[PDB]
This record gives sequence, C-alpha cells and structure tokens, in this order.
Amino acid sequence: AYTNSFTRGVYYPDKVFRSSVLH
Amino acid sequence: IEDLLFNKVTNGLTVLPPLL
Amino acid sequence: FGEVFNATRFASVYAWNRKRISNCVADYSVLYNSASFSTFKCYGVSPTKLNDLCFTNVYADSFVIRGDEVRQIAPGQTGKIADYNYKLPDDFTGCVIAWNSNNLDYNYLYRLFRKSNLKPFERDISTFPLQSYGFQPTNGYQPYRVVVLSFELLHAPATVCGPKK
Amino acid sequence: LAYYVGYLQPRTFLLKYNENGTITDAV
Amino acid sequence: LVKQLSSNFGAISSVLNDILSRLDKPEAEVQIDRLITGRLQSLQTYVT
Amino acid sequence: LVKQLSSNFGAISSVLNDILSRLDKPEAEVQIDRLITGRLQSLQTYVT
Amino acid sequence: STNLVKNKCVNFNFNGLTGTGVLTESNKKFLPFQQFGRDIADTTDAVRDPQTLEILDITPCSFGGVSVITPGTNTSNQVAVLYQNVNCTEV
Repeated sequence: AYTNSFTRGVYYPDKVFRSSVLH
Repeated sequence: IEDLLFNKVTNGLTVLPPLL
Repeated sequence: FGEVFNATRFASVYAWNRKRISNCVADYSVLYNSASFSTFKCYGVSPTKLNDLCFTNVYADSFVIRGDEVRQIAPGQTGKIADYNYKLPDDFTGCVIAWNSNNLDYNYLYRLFRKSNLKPFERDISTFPLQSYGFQPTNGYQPYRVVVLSFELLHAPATVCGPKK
Repeated sequence: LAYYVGYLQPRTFLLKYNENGTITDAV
Repeated sequence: LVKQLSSNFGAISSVLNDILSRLDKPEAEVQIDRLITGRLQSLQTYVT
Repeated sequence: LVKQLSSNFGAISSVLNDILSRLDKPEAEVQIDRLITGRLQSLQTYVT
Repeated sequence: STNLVKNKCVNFNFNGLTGTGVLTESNKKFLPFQQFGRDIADTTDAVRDPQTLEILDITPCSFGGVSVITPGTNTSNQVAVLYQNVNCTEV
C-alpha cells in the first residue's frame, strides 16, 4: 500500500530558538 | 513627499553615524 | 666539545647542566658525521649548514634520561619531562643529541609532581616530588645521554664562528 | 502492537520560524 | 608595500637569505613558500 | 562577512576557543593559522 | 557551577558554549526544550539557565573606536577624545 505524505514530518532539527526568521 | 519617501524605504563591526 | 660530549658525569635531568660555549671555532662536522649519536636532530638550522653560521652564544644543556622519553626533548612536547622537568621553547633553534649509555650508566632523579609546567630553559631545584631512574647494566628503559645545543641568533658581535676560512 | 512508514533522506529544507519560535512552515 | 617585506607571515625569518643560509632544501621550501604566499598577497592588495 | 565567522577554512573547528581548548599549542597554532588566513581573506574581500 | 551574575560584562559559560557579554533578563519565549537562541547571522542572542528555566539575553559588552580630536600640534597639545558608540558611563 502507498499513500502521500503531503507536508508532514518536519521536526525541530536542533535545540536553537529562532524567531520570525527563515533558516 | 519627503515623508512618503522616508517611509517607503526599509563581532567587531560598527556603524558610524552620518555627519549630516 | 670534547669536554661536553665525553663528560665524566651528566647531571640529572631536573638539575640539568648548562655549559656556555663562546669564542670557539666550532666545527660541527665531526659531531654530525660521527656515528656515536642515536639522534642528532637540528631544529632551527639544518645540521649540514652549521659550518657556515656565526652564533653569539652556544649553550650545551647536558643531562640523561631514558630514550623512551628522549622523544620529549623537542619544542612543544607533552611529558612529565617536557612539562615538569625540562622545557625547550616553542621557537627553539638548535640541535638535540641523544646516545646510549648502558656502557657506563639510581643517581638519576626526575621530578614528577609540580604545581605547573616550568617555563622553557628554567631550572628547578626543590623537594616528595622526585623519583629515581632504574638504570642497570641489564635493562627504552635504558639510559641515554642528551646534549641540547642551543644557539643565539641575537645579532651582536658574533662570537662562535665556523671552520669557514 | 494501521500505521505509516516513510523514510528520511538527506535533504535541504527551508524552515520558517514565527515570532514565538515555532516552525510554522517549511519548503 | 615595502614594509610588508619585513613580515614573517609565519616563516622563521622575513629575510630570505637567512632561510636560505640556515636550512636545507626540503625545509627552506616550506618557509620560503610561506613568505611567497604573504608577499604575493601584499602585491595583489597593492595592485588592486 | 559575519557568516564567514562560521567556517573552518580547513581547521578542525570554526570556534577559536574550542581549537584552543582541545589541542596542544604546536597544533593549535596550525589550525589557528588556517582560521586566520580564512578570516583575513574574508575581510579583504569585503573591503574590496 | 558557580553563581550567575547579571548586567555586567562577564565570561559566561553554559552547558557547552563559552562567551563574553552582558546577561540580562530576556523576554523571549523558548520552547520547553529549546536551549539557545541564534541571531539572524547565526550568532548567539539568548541562553537558558541550565539550573533555572529562565532565559537571558546576551549582549556584546561595549566596544568602539577611540578617536582623538586635535588642533594641529603646532597650535596646541590639547586634545579631546571621542569614544564611538559607547555610553558615557562605561568609559
């Protein structure tokens, strides 16, 4: 079986806080 | 118009202030 | 040099001797070619070129250690020796010589405990921190005699010349 | 023990943190 | 530019002849290379 | 310019303190030399 | 772990990061697992007190240029001094 992971599975890659930014 | 214009523009490093 | 490399006795490495050589036409070729030296490692100069340099001062720092520790007589080494016992400057210019001494050589004592690493070319005498050398006629543990021949390049009227006619 | 298994690859992502420090979007 | 001729850039001496008179080939090459890197960079900065 | 502070330029780390605190001065000096060359070149690029 | 002191330029060192600066009462909101804070140019901006779950702004303790205002020596030897971008206290 096969389904589609649309925009799932993003996780906080490291401990660092950031705000209003793009990384 | 100068007000429109001024609105519409938006480690060892230091920035110096302009003389004028 | 015959009064140094064939010395009747070498000091202990903590009380390392320092004989000052000055106003001598020092021929180093004999030292370099002679096959009595296990290591003859010049550092700031190349050994074959010594015959052509004038030095203000030469300093023969003489002592004895186990050759498994001789590798520590080099600028920037880690060891109870190079740290607590006898330190060569990070910019040492000179030559280090070591040879075997079983043929002759517990008179040889060495510090192990000290509040800090000693400054290069400092000498320390104090007291239980020290411990002896197990040097026997029947033993890397074997003794080796070490001569540290340091040069002074500080341009003054040069005093030790070479056999350069 | 209806579960999903997807695999991870070494990719580059561009992550958008809002004011409070949350990843509210990605590319 | 001229003063930059007195800098070691990491070598044992800013003077090229000293390195030549005090070292054999395989090591003088290393020191002289450090000098060459530094002095080349000084020329490039001057020219720019 | 500031981002260039986050590069090794070949050293073991871009953090000067960590290079210092992990290695013995004979080797820390080489790693730091690589860092200094890189950062100095970043400045020269910026200024040009 | 020593005590933590604030509003003075200090040599701070948290779990694995060293630095120098002024530690002040933050108001950012860290995620309950977040430790550090980076700036736009990947530079540290806040920290989490490893012994107290509170967040500290970090600021580079002041530096600047020192410029010497002078009439030509052959007019006087009197000089004024400008400390750029610092506050007249830290001097």
